Amino acid sequence: MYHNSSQKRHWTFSSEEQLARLRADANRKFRCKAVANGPNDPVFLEPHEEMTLCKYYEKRLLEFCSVFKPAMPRSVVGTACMYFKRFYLNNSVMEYHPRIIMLTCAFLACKVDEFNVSSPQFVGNLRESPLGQEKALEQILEYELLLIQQLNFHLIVHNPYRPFEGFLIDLKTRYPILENPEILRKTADDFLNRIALTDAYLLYTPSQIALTAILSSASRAGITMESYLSESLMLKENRTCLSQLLDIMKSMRNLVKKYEPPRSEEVAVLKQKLERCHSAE
Amino acid sequence: KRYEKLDFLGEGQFATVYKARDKNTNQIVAIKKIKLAKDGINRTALREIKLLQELSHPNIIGLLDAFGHKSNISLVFDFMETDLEVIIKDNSLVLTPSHIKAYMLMTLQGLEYLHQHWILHRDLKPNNLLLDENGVLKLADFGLAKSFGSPNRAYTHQVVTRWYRAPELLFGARMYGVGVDMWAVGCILAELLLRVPFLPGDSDLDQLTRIFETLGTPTEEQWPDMCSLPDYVTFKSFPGIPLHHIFSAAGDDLLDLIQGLFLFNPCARITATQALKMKYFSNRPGPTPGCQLPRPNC
Amino acid sequence: ALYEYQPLQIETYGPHVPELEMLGRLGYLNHVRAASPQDLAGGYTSSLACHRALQDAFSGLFWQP
Ligand SMILES: Nc1ncnc2c1ncn2[C@@H]1O[C@H](COP(=O)(O)OP(=O)(O)OP(O)(O)=S)[C@@H](O)[C@H]1O
Ligand SMILES: [Mg+2]
Repeated sequence: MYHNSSQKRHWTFSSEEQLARLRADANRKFRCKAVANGPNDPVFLEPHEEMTLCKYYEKRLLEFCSVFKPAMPRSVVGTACMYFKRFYLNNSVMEYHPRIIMLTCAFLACKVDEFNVSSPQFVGNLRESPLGQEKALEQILEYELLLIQQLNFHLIVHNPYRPFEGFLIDLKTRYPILENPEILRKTADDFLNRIALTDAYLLYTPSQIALTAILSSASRAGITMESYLSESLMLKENRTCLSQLLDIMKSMRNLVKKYEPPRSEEVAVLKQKLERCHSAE
Repeated sequence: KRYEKLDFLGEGQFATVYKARDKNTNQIVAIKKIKLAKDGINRTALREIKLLQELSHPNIIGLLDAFGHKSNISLVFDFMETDLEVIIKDNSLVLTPSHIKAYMLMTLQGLEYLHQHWILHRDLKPNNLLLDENGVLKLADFGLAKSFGSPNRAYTHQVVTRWYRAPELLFGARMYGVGVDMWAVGCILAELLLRVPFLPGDSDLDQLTRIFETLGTPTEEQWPDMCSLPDYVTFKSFPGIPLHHIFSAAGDDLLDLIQGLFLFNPCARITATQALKMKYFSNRPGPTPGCQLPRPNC
Repeated sequence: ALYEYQPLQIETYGPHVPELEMLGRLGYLNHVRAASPQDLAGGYTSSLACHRALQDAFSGLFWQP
């Protein structure tokens, strides 16, 4: 349950400023580690370039978990992407390449969730030669313990999908004003993907993310669902709680609004500079 | 580096457990190193880690730490001197109704927490009910434990020790609820009252035969809609022994608890919560305080 | 030194979820896929899915870090 989870306790931060602090701290730690061991070389990546590469490789992680030959459940994909987000929240892209950590996060998500996939299958899902698949498996196994250590052994990730379904059930049940809430299902799937692209998974509860997706779909489709907040959730009386929830939802909607996807030329340049940083260790 | 080994507690088929002491809190813990192809960290260890990282109850074991090195890990739990199996099997120490009630209360409180968190301890037996010198029972190992809420998930029917297996798991139920834990809890209570394994089966068919000849074969008004399980086979209609004959020295309230925990219908079977609300636990012999529970000395 | 049962108050930061028995006669189970008879033969009742979905929907709403 989320309200008791380690995701609530440790991996749910108060602001994007704390996230940027953590990532800049990780980048600075790697930079100082490189300098103090044999001082401002432009080979290093900046925190924002690291964030661009993280967005790019999270997109590639979605692409891999979407073309996975066995149909990967969406909880597994959400868990893998959450692992990617956290690992690179506290670790630098130049230390651990995001493609290996991408595959390792997918691997550990397949194992932590009970999507039982054998290692030969998992590496067969890679568009590389069987030699390349074997080497990729070797790297994944090398990095799996590192990934689990960097997650502080908090392996249970709570995804917004089950709260999404539960909100849909409660909405069909106690909200007769709304008819056929599955148009909301399609549009909220779209918004939920959009919001998974951003750093909102580290900033809001999965329940709040799901409710924001649903109410955003309603607002796009012209439905008003303030009676589902004030009534049917009894926020009519604790006005401060209602305004707090509305602020959370507005903040996260704006957070999806300001998300700028990684470029095509910038990602090319960042990939080349990162591979030069990794080759010259 | 931070924990020093003290004793060679033993092994399981996937772990080596050593008593240890941390240099930071001089508290005695139990470290569990996992052994080692081309799969990575063992899934039983990851299941321990992932499930015990998000549980914090008095009556569930808690991993105080987890770490590791190249291709292998070590968990760090509370050190638990004994389990309930050594308490059951030790002929020297008696188990009064208050002691039995204490063990049952601790077991069901831990399991009620675990079930309110939609986790299912799919392997419950006296071996896996540890308890410290303070006499606090804790559910031991979660290397086969799952989340039982989601419909889209196809479970496995083979996962619980045969002797403490519910009839539906033997019939091959790929989907089940808290009834598996509650049947294992009823079997634990029966073994706790008899001091010998209730229904010790040599096979799944033998386990079912013994369940049915001890309790009576379900008549489809007691377990309606039974015939649909994947591995259901019809059985000779056994009468079953009356519960006040199996446990000749258990009170009427305890008999009602036994009957509830041993209902064939996995939905009419009582849950941990409503088991805790039964008159047995509220009646005159209070559970023993954990300080007065018997410990098997050496 | 008898025992009195206490309902294990664990504070969910969210709206109240109705109880599992008082869940089909509030109308929720009409919008959850019915459990197959085989599934019902085990402990599965299609209200476990509904109750879990409702508990995760309301787990943390009235909570921010
Ligand atoms: N928390 C603990 N404190 C103290 N001793 C423990 C603890 N957990 C396990 N042990 C001991 O370590 C032994 C091996 O660990 P287990 O928990 O049995 O692993 P296992 O894989 O379940 O063993 P098997 O498969 O049943 S043989 C147990 O038999 C206990 O004696
Ligand atoms: Mg063992």
